[PDB]
Amino acid sequence: IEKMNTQFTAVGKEFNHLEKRIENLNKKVDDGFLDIWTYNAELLVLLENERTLDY
Amino acid sequence: SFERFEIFPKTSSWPNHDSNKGVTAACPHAGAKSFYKNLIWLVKKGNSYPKLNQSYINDKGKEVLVLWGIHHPSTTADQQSLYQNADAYVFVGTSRYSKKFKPEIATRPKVRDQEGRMNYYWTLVEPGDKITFEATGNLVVPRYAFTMERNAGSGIIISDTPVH
Amino acid sequence: YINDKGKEVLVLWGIHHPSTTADQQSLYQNADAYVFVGTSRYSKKFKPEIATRP
Repeated sequence: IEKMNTQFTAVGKEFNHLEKRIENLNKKVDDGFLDIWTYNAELLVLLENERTLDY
Repeated sequence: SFERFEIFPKTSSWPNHDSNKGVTAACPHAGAKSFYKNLIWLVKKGNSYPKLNQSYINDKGKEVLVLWGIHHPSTTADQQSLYQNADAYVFVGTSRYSKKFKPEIATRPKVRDQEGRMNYYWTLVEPGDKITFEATGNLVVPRYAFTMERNAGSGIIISDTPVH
Repeated sequence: YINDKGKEVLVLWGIHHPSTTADQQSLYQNADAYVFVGTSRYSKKFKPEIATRP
């Protein structure tokens, strides 16, 4: 629980219609972060459960 | 720290510019025509529009946010009837900013029962600086500025959740 | 100017905005002026902005 370092951030930035490229970049960054976090959390949970049962 | 400040007094800063008029039906209040309270839409005072030139000094210890506007009339006749000058120009200048605006007389598509346009601009003045406005017309003069001290930064939440 | 060299060329220029019309007349003898810069990928026209900055 503790190792999750948290900082005061503001996820989600509004953009104009013309600045669609920056919006797409922000969406790509958010999707990449989401995928990385989901994969890492799932693997960590599975490994920790297996190790706890073995222990 | 956010404080609304009266940068320009309404009854003393513009002796040669009429401030009573300028209301429009596009911004009604209780049925009668009205306008914004933070800005004043200056109009000619008896078919005469003297060259407006105003300056302000940021003596406070925090940043000052100032917003002004430029009015683009729908037709040349409206421009002449509102400012008595066929050709006009606006200049805004601070220690880190220098811009000149020109009117764009054109017939925009009718939106909200209006054919003209109004472009809104905002600027930040740091302490010890000076902000100057010059115009021969088509200027929406500021009336109230905002003293602020920017924080680390946050976001905007769009939801209908009630506040507790 | 022609870029006959085999590498890229960086060129920097400037446009002067006088504080007053009198300064513009005393420095360039032309009330109305214009500047044009053009390369194969660039085309810009600059106009003077005569105003009294702080």
